[PDB]
Amino acid sequence: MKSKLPKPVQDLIKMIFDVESMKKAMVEYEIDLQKMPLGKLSKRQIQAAYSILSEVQQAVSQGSSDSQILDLSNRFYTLIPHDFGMKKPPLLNNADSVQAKAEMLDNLLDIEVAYSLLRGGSSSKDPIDVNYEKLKTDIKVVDRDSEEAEIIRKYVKNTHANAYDLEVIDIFKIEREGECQRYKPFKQLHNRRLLWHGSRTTNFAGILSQGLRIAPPEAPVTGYMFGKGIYFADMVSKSANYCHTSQGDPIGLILLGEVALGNMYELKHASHISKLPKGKHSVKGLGKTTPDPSANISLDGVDVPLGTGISSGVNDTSLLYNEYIVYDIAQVNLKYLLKLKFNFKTAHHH
Ligand SMILES: C[C@@H](NC(=O)CCc1nc(=O)c2ccccc2[nH]1)c1ccc(-n2ccnc2)cc1
Repeated sequence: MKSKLPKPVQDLIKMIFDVESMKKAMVEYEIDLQKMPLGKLSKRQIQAAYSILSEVQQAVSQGSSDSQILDLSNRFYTLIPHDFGMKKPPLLNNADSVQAKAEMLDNLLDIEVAYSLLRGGSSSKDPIDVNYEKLKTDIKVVDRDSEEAEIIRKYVKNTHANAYDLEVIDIFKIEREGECQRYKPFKQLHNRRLLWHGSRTTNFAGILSQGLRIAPPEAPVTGYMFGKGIYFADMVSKSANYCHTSQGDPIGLILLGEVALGNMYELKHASHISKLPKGKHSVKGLGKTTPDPSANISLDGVDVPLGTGISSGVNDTSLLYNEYIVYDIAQVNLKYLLKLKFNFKTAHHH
């Protein structure tokens, strides 16, 4: 039986469950696919590797010796086998190294979730329908001529301004099973905004299945600029840089989420939050650029900051764009999924 899902929904299913994309992501990370094939990735393995990174982070902090640190570095590579060819395995002895390996584990985790989902279960059904249902998400195509489509394109167009233009191909209205009920206690909080979240295409089967998640306790808290939360932006330029597109594959996926921010703890610099101050429900990283606040609109009771980029007054800040971080997964209600085309082209700075 052939699926009766619209072709954009079917094409999305194939895109996010694509096994060759999962293998390609691991090769770019230089993981040894012979010692550690796709099907041997596990949650405990990845958690064990995070803990080693936390131990490395504390070895630098406590002035550990070279032998101490090298043995930890080798434990990581025994757990997650890499193939560096001629090259020596990089030593995990600095905050930069552990931050790169932390980000790789973040992405390897969503690949494990996707591949497990794809191989779990059972026929007579179209496999595209079978795998749609595994996502436990209602996925609808938004009409290109609707007003919500026009607002979403305006949000993309206004908040983008580095060597590429963005083209919205498809807009999906999404509803993760159970997420609305989980979000309800926070629908009452004030300061709810519609924000961007970009990620690699290999993460979206996990994102739809399990929602946006917080890094686990084993992960190094110094791996995350503002601590272990869920990160959003108010400008598509910031989020789109996480889509991991290229000349060979110029199509990415990006989310629009309703985020209940409440009272924002405003920071200009990194802070490894493990608990918010009393009275604060979120963090706002202040950027030098902000969408023009006189152009805000309200789409279904949620503020949508689609103003064109203007300068904020903020000085001595390390961020070009605003960032919003919440530390409770229930503060997020995913609303739209966009398939974006990256049209790469240079243009000099005026
Ligand atoms: C640090 C944080 N990094 C990201 O979420 C990367 C994508 C991203 N997209 C944006 O649009 C964005 C907009 C603005 C700022 C940052 C932004 N980062 C994080 C959160 C959770 C985990 N984690 C690990 C295991 N389980 C969950 C990993 C990383």
